[PDB]
Amino acid sequence: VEPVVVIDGKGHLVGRLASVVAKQLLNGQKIVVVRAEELNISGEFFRNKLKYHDFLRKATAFNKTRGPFHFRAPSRIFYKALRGMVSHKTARGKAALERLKVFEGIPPPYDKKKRVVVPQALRVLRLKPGRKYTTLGKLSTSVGWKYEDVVAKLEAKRKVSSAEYYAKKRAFTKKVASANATAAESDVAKQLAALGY
Amino acid sequence: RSKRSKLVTLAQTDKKGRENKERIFDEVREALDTYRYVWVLHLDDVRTPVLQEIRTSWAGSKLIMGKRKVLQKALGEKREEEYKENLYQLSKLCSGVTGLLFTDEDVNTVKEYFKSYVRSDYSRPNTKAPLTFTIPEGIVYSRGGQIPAEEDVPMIHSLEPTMRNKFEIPTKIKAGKITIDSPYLVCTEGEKLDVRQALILKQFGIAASEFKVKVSAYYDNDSSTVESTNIN
Amino acid sequence: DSIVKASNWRLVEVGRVVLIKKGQSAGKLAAIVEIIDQKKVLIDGPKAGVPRQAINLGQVVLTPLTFALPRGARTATVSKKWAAAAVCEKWAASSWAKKIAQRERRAALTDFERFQVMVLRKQKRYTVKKALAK
Amino acid sequence: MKYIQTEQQIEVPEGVTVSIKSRIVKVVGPRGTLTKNLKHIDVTFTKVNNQLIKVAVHNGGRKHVAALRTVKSLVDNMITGVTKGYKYKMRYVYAHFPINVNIVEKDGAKFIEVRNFLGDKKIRNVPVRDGVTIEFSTNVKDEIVLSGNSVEDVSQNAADLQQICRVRNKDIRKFLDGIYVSHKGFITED
Amino acid sequence: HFKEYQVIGRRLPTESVPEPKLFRMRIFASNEVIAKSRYWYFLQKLHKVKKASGEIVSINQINEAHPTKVKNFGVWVRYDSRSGTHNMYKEIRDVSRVAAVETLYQDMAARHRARFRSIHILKVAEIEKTADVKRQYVKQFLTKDLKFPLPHRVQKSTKTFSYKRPSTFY
RNA sequence: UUUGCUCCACACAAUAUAGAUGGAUACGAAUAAGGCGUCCUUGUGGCGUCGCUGAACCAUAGCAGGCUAGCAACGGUGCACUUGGCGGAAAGGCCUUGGGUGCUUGCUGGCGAAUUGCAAUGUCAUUUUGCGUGGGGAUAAAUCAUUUGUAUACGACUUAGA
RNA sequence: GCAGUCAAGCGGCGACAUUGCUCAUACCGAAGCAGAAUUCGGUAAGCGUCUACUGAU
RNA sequence: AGAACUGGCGAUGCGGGAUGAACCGAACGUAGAGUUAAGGUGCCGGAAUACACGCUCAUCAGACCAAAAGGUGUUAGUUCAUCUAGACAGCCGGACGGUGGCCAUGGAAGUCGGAAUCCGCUAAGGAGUGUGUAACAACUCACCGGCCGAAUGAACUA
RNA sequence: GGAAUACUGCCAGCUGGGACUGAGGACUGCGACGUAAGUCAAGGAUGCUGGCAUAAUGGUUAUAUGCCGCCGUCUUGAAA
Repeated sequence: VEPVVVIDGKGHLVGRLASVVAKQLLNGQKIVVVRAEELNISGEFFRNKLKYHDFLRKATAFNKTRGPFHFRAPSRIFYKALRGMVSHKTARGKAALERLKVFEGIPPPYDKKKRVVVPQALRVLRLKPGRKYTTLGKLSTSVGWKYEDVVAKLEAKRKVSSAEYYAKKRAFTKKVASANATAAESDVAKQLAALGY
Repeated sequence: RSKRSKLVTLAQTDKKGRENKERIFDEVREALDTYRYVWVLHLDDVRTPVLQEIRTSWAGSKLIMGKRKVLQKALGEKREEEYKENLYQLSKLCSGVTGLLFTDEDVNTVKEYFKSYVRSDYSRPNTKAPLTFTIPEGIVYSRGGQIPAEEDVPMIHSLEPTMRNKFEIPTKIKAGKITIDSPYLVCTEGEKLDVRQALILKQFGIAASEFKVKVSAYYDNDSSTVESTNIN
Repeated sequence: DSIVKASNWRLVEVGRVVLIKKGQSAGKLAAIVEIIDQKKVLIDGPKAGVPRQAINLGQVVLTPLTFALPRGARTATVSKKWAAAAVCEKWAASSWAKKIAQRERRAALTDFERFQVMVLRKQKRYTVKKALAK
Repeated sequence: MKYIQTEQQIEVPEGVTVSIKSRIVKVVGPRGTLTKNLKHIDVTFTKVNNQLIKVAVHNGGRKHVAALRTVKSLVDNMITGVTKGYKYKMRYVYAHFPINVNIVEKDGAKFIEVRNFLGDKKIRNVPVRDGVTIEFSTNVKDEIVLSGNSVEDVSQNAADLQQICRVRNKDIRKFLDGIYVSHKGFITED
Repeated sequence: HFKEYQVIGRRLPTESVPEPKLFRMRIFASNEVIAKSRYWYFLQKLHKVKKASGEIVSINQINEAHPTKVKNFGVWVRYDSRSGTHNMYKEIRDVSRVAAVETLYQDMAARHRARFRSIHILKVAEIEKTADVKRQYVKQFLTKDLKFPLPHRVQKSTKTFSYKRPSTFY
């Protein structure tokens, strides 16, 4: 329905978000993920942090370079989870992965475009109340990520100047509502209500 | 699980249970038909050796064996439960310690004994000390200097933590003797004794308080009067 | 002086009026007669025509309206109280109930009726936009 | 049994006022103000008659119910602190080496300095948390008094003072130098 | 959805012993065929008569008289497990006996891993008077003006995407 | 260097489309709480009201969207000029003063549709390149060679010159 | 190992109790650890008596 | 291990078992249409991020016999004790006479030690359960009582 | 006191939408409708049409896409 879907990873589960996005990728739908650094994983910090180290151990017994290497960026962590859910090493899998983009925060021009969320992957709607959860930001920093401060610092600048845009939009909508409200009850407006509009 | 682990130290004694109350319950009813006069006592505070002296001061007079709320049921809290006429009104006039006297002695004997009787006692909580005392501003002794300090014995080191912590006074140990830097005023007249204040006097053994059993109501098995020659 | 926010949570209680989400009675109102347990409640909708039965709260959504009703009220009593409270009249006079009618109305619009909406909407747009910019 | 609803009551003396929203709790009274965050405990507040505040949990389990009572204790502590205030007394006794306790204002932090502890050359600095105020006891031998509104700040500062004066691998019985909390009374006791 | 059946067997008659005791019991089953099998199984555990010599005299469904009144049900259940059968008693608040007994099987399977074959329902009786209920979790629902919310409600989304960032409020 | 190179307008061709066939429509934060309007007591304040999905909002009529006459507004909008501002995370885009020129289905009229014969996606966009014109701009370096050592197993690499 | 009493319990069997012979380093907690030195327990397991690789295009 | 009996393979493709002798169903000409066996329905992977009831925080959980017992982990029950004569817990009071019971002996006054562990009144109190002194003293429980206000405590089963 | 409603089972009841098959090749027979003549859904598809007259769908093959997957003999219980 949307040529390019932008998904906000904040408050989502990596496994649920990755699985949902993975199927869409195989279906030809292009998807972009933003604010990956704010993505969350179930369980308290120790379990998530401990499991990441265990995976790092089995990289390669003899030579890490002649094998896999560990990406510290939160986006790569999500990409690794999504990569395992796609038939990599194949033309269909490789082509599907090319339709996916992941960035920390909301780099432009996506900042000026609407972003959606997946209702069936939100932590609020999936995790039991009162249970502990882990955030990729702390996990990524604990494993050597050196850009958490930069992302947080410039993300506030993203948060700023957006409320101003909404503030102008909110005032503009107020004028539209007043213009629409006064125009209501007219002959055309009254007839429209009959047809449900 | 995750519950308080009950603790108990093995001892010869054991709980009495409800069966003890049943004997208590019947004891009061039996006394109403055996003795002539019935009295209720309000000795909110007691001393066992003193109670034995009062109990042993006579043979005919008997202090009823029972529990306050059990006494009410045994005496009867309603006209339909009283063991004798007009007894239900008398029962609801007493509360607290299980004070109650059954005897055949004349009413004049009862009032004369209690009115003249009086004994010393420790300054119990909720009371006001009739005197004031200040601990010496140096090393303290067992009696706190109320008796000559030369004759008094220095306080034992083992009790220092109680004074420092339980009594909150700024005591400290100096060569095995407790010392304070100022003449701490333990209590004074007009103050209501808190548990800490009473304990300090109790530890020093200052029995600066009088004790006597107060009695309010009088009853008889045939006159059934509810007269109350209360004495305080 | 002390202030505590509303915390205006909808509560399941005797006399509560609810809307059925799933089943043969989807879209029909009902009134909770007596709570059975944490998950299951007893409802009655005699005016709505839904027979009295027990339904899990998962298949029912609680509306913000309420009316007095005794616990365990029978069908006759529920209808009497239901009519007296005029919940149906109050229910219809709300945005939540109105939106349901609007969605249903838009579904029955014939292609000819749908075309008329475009003409009417454009005419309203001209007046609305003409009013603005002044 | 998975209690359907468990409730607790908090008595609010007329001298204090409390404002409650999303779980950031503020208490105002004669002695000042206090703030606490309870968003992680998921309790629900309700003002009854401005004198009693109800805290309730719905479908709370045993693990969740146990946390319900903590809210009352923490809120009660804040109410008492703003009304009564907490005063933690400590005494820095020593055997031979006199323990010298002073306050320095390096970078304006008003750090507490401990010197000559058991003859150690190292100078121990104890930070002072916000709200708690230090006042040396007059005419009381080697007594230091800590006062403040927040129990956590006052109590934690006292613990830090005692902990940092630990004797390094020595016979505890023979060595007595240190700082201990002599009392935990209130400021305006009655 | 089980059904309540009444099954009677009379150890097919022989000369000089007409009309035997006609043992009677009530069995809950999804269908008549299942009910008949359970009746034979229970007999062999109590009455040494076997299916070969037994007979089913009649079987009729027992529908609840008033499937509208909320009733507190006291149930005594005997169930088998790794250890010998243990006597068990439970209380369930439900509209009808058939509905109440169904929840018991779910509870037994969850909290005891027992199944239909290993569970023997002894008796189901209504608690006709209040204050006779012993279990705390049943007295819980008897309080006057019992009001409680349903916090953290979740709406099952139909589409895979949502632009509203839905709230769980109720 | 037979005017080589490149920017711009279109003239025709080709190469193909991990796949348009109305619009990726922009706050943040909480989810045991929040949005929009209003008020003064500008605060964790009072009042009104919204959610329970986008089944929404905008847009959408004219030969794949023509040729013409009026009515009422002077607004809406495509295109080229032009003032000013914002956006550096991948800004490569986002907005505003001014007038110019087309449409305006906001409203009422005058003509053409055909024979694609009962349908054939019935061809209406996207990235790259060449040959062509017409109008603009700049119009050089590396290697080999000589030589050299702060290098060098051999390669390789670092010096200097009209 | 062999032999024997007793039993929390399991349903006549039987756990443990029962009788005879046959680290040098560092950080924490306890030790009559006054000091020095030291043992014990835990933590770090630190610390000691055709192709692999590499030059080059 | 070994004597014998009955089945699968041994000559055997097919689907599932992530691959797999001997596992589950199914005994095969080439084709089109529909329903199924076992397996599954978050992606790889074709099929419901279906419904209902409960259950678990695990610092490699869970999906893969050395386990009798330990755990102030969690959830539902079984057998007993008390209960508006006041169940539990929290504070306060009483917590006694013989008696400093008899013996070793500088001393064991209940509490370093050896046999009894008797008795009167009590409201209940052990020649005393611990702390504590050189021995006293002092505090405490077990045992009752006073203020509180309903269910609580002990062992087991899953 | 009388009605339904739910569940089960029946209809040689009615009425649509979708997918594959068009096999046989002059009548012989079993049946239905009609008073009859004759007709029929009754022992297997018939009735019209639109573009291909630029004559292609299609046949072989290189590559690509989704899935599957070293030989001949001889052992033992298959693989080895």
